[PDB]
Amino acid sequence: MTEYKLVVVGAGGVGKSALTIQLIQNHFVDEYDPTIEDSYRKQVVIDGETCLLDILDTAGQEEYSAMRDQYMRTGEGFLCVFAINNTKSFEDIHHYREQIKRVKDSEDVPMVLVGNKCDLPSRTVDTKQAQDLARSYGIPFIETSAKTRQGVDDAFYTLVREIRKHKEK
Ligand SMILES: Nc1nc2c(ncn2[C@@H]2O[C@H](COP(=O)(O)OP(=O)(O)O)[C@@H](O)[C@H]2O)c(=O)[nH]1
Ligand SMILES: CN(C)CCCN1c2ccccc2Sc2ccccc21
Repeated sequence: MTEYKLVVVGAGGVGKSALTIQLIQNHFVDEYDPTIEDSYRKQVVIDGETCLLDILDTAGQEEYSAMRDQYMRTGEGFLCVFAINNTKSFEDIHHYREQIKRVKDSEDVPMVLVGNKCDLPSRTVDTKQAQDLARSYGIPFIETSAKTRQGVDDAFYTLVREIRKHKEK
């Protein structure tokens, strides 16, 4: 069994802690503290390969920038989640990609763009806008919802393959 370290990044409220729990507990949580950081391990067999997923739900700001950059260097796959009804989070995805790339000092980093809250209206971020950004980074983009669980599993599954491609490259 191969172990995969994945970190979900985004703004406070995009639903990172919801997506992570949806894969672990298999149930949506309407109320959960965003500041509480917790990493979960899940044994899944994708593509015939049994892999243990180590997903960490970060809060945002760390006490020490040292450990902050550290948790960004140990991660092999990073899930970029934003809210389609919150352009503020989508625009922050720009600095998120930039930062992590500088932390690991690389050009090619296994990442996936995820647009959560697709079930909710007031869609400020259009699909094309996100796809355009993803296209620039050279990574896949998937619209999801932690409520109805649409594309949530697929997003994680895709990230795993993204990591693999970088490993066999
Ligand atoms: N309606 C809706 N709310 C969501 C969704 N995902 C997360 N939320 C809500 O976003 C708020 C914060 O969730 P939280 O677990 O803190 O996620 P995070 O802090 O963004 O990582 C809570 O009200 C969650 O129920 C979603 O997909 N749909
Ligand atoms: C403590 N270990 C059993 C889990 C560590 C998980 N971890 C994390 C997970 C995936 C990529 C990077 C990181 S760095 C980090 C930071 C805080 C807590 C746990 C971790």
